[PDB]
Amino acid sequence: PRKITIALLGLDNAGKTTLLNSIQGEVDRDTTPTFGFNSTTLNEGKYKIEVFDLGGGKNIRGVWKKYLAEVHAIVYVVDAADPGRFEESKMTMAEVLENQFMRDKPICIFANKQDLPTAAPAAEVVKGLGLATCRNSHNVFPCTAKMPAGQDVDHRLRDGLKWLVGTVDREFGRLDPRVQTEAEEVRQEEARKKKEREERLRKQ
Amino acid sequence: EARILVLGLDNAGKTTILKALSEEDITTITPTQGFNIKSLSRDGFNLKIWDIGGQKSIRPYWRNYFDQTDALIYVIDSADSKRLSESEFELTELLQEEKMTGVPLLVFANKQDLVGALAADEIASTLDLTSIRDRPWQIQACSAKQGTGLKEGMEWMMKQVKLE
Ligand SMILES: Nc1nc2c(ncn2[C@@H]2O[C@H](COP(=O)(O)OP(=O)(O)NP(=O)(O)O)[C@@H](O)[C@H]2O)c(=O)[nH]1
Ligand SMILES: Nc1nc2c(ncn2[C@@H]2O[C@H](COP(=O)(O)OP(=O)(O)NP(=O)(O)O)[C@@H](O)[C@H]2O)c(=O)[nH]1
Ligand SMILES: [Mg+2]
Ligand SMILES: [Mg+2]
Repeated sequence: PRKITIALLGLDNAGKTTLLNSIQGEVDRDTTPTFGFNSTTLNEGKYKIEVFDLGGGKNIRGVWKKYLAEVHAIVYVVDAADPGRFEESKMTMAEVLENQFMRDKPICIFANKQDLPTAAPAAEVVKGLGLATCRNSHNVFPCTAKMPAGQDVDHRLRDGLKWLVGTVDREFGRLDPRVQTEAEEVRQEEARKKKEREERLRKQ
Repeated sequence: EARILVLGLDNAGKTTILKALSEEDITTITPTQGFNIKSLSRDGFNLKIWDIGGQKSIRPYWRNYFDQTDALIYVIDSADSKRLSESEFELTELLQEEKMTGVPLLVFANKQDLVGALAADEIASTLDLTSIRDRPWQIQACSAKQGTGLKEGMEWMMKQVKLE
């Protein structure tokens, strides 16, 4: 069984953590903002998926870059019901895709909060994120991460995961050795300039 | 009952936080010696906290209070420049500790009310938090002096505790 690594990105309040709970069937959990790291393992088909749940607030989202070398793909979540933020999300997503370690990796976009009256169609999200000129394979799934109490989770959550897995899968041959390598590189520089920082208060 | 460990460099603001969460007066606070028990009732749990000093001579005695720890709260002076690296080394030593395995980490980035106070994301980098893979962690910017951030930090912590 292959292991792949996925990052949950997208602005704060988009619904990353909630979607992560729902897709596991953990329905009655409520959520607080995320300001750090949180690993979670899922299974889809013949793949075992480790999911980094990260914060997207202004004061923590600059941390994303620290993880990108270790990932095969991104789940990018957008509050489709908050078009006032599409532009911010667009910049933010563009900046991720322009990262060296993001080449050739697919993005699964969730147009979340389709329950809300202001939910923009999956179509307007496309234009809003400038996906036509994007340089990565992508797909968009409208969804409702927070279904009402006593109702099944949105099946479009696993549909999107399935597509992302399928896409990583079709390219697993060149992508995975690339990720194992590049994650090792980043890991060892972060260690070495820690070693410098560490025994540079040997100072006594 | 949850066994909650609260550590950090001396002057980081451990006691001031603990007292603020306890609805007590913080106007005159003293550096801490010995091992003072604090009992917080929160979400139908009873939190057993040792309030401990973070002076260099006290730190080796930290090791004696690690057992069946349900959560680790770590306090940083966000506005104290030169001591940032010293704080990192001590937290690193803690996360290497065996009885800390899989223990949720809450970092209180304290004294956000001070000019020069680092933001969550730079603290996360200077403390090498972004290298962690084996535990869940929050960095919660806060000001014990002004009573901001504390309830939010504990809210996350209590979620991780009640999950287990
Ligand atoms: N109506 C509606 N509300 C939703 C939906 N999904 C999430 N929410 C709400 O949106 C808010 C943010 O959820 P959350 O999962 O914490 O977002 P996040 O992206 O993880 N934020 P952060 O990046 O700060 O951790 C919560 O109040 C949550 O209940 C949805 O599909 N519909
Ligand atoms: N500006 C500011 N000062 C704070 C804040 N919290 C605590 N302090 C101050 O920082 C100093 C040290 O606080 P203290 O609570 O003793 O820290 P400590 O970690 O308990 N020290 P020790 O390890 O020696 O017991 C005191 O002057 C305290 O009032 C805060 O949020 N803002
Ligand atoms: Mg979240
Ligand atoms: Mg003290």
